[PDB]
Amino acid sequence: GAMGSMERASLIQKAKLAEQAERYEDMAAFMKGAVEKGEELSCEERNLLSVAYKNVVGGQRAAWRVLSSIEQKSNEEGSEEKGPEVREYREKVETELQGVCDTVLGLLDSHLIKEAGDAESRVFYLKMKGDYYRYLAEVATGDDKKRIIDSARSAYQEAMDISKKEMPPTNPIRLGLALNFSVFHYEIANSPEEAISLAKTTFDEAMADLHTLSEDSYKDSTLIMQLLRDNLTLWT
Amino acid sequence: GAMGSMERASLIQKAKLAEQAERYEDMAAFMKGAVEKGEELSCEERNLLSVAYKNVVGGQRAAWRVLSSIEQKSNEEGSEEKGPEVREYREKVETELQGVCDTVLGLLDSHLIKEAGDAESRVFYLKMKGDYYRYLAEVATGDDKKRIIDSARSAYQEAMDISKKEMPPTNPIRLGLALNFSVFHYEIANSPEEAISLAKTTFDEAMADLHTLSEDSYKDSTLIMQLLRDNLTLWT
Amino acid sequence: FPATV
Amino acid sequence: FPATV
Ligand SMILES: COc1ccc(C[C@H](C)CN)c2cc(C(=N)N)sc12
Ligand SMILES: COc1ccc(C[C@H](C)CN)c2cc(C(=N)N)sc12
Ligand SMILES: [Mg+2]
Ligand SMILES: [Mg+2]
Ligand SMILES: [Mg+2]
Ligand SMILES: [Mg+2]
Repeated sequence: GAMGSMERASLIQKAKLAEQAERYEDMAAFMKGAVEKGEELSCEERNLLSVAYKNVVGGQRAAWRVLSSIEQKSNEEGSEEKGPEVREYREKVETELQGVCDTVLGLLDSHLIKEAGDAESRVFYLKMKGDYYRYLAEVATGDDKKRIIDSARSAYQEAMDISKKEMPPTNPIRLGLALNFSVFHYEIANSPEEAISLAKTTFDEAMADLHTLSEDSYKDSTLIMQLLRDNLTLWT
Repeated sequence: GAMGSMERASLIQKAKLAEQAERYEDMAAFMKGAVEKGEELSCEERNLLSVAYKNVVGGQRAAWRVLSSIEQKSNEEGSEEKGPEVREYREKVETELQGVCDTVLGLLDSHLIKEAGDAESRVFYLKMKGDYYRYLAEVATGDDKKRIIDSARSAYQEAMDISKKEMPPTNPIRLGLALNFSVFHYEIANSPEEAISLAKTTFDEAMADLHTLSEDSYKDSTLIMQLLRDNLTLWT
Repeated sequence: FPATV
Repeated sequence: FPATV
């Protein structure tokens, strides 16, 4: 590991600096180094890890979608043959995206999830596992596509089961999990009705629990509730 | 060269795809590969090269400025000592930026400039040489700082001398060169009066030549004239 | 695209 | 920062 010689605290400090500089690849490398120190991650550290990789993979996904659109148009009827280059470059970006997902899933499997006992850590990591299998599913086409989809579903489901037993309905991790599992249902599993039902039930159960919260917790929870509503508006 | 096995035309095609996907590091790598084929670059190809590297180095410069600001505050009176990490990470970004500049300057010296005989290619490449020495100067502190500054000045000056003899005052390459040399004077050479004089004379001489242009050339030239005016407004 | 966090 | 192209 290229970060093996750097102190854990220095990796965390540099991850925060990289974030301020909008250097998300560096941020992710620093946080991978911090995970590989072998100690459990605090709440803030978990979110630094997720922010870094979400920004990296988000850029890869956006690029993949641009290239995939161009490739689809290059294969339509009447289009001029432009050679293998669009497919090759889409494949290059896809392979890099898959590599980032495999890296994140590898950190979760070695050994973040198995050491995560509290709901706030375990649900967070299982949500991440579902998210990164979902990103793999977005690009999957081979014999393993159904197994990739089911790996995402299985991780999200375990996270959901824990979250419903151990967290209040307004907990922002629980809300974000439900938001993302709902999107999985809509965009990956071809289950729009399940996506809409989950988003609506999550929103309504959170609404009923807002009265228990402080001002700052209310802001955290209502932010994610608005995303659930945004998706429901898009889908209905 | 990792691109040595790819056709020149395929590298150019992939550079254009990378641009559409906002994958500027890939774009720059493809265009470096195309340059290393050894053939001269067409006008469009020259601009693909410059767009790619400008976006890469621009992100590095923005990150360096964020980190340098944080470092300056970490050394002010009364600030809490936070260790070597801010300096180390600023140095890491700086070294990567210098590496990109050295790569671009290397392409210009081997062998783009020596084969560039027409004004539109030679002025373009000499402007680039001045630009990338200017980026080196922005971060320079050692024994070579004055020589780095003078290398930028010398390249810009040769480009200016050619541009004034061989190009109309509205030529967008000539305008952009003057814009950037003016910024060099203001921000690098501590010569604000020279910067203002150059921007004003360039603007006024272009204004007087607009009557000769088509609609599309007028739009190209007035876009850069507005940047000269923007800088003059900032500086006066 | 729909919102995720 | 000032404009460059
Ligand atoms: C739920 O996400 C967070 C919770 C709390 C913090 C703050 C920390 C406790 C001290 N202020 C935090 C920082 C983040 C970042 N740098 N992106 S995410 C995040
Ligand atoms: C002066 O800059 C350009 C001039 C002409 C083109 C277009 C080409 C001739 C066919 N349309 C061009 C494309 C660019 C890019 N992809 N960023 S820069 C640039
Ligand atoms: Mg230690
Ligand atoms: Mg259910
Ligand atoms: Mg060939
Ligand atoms: Mg002069």
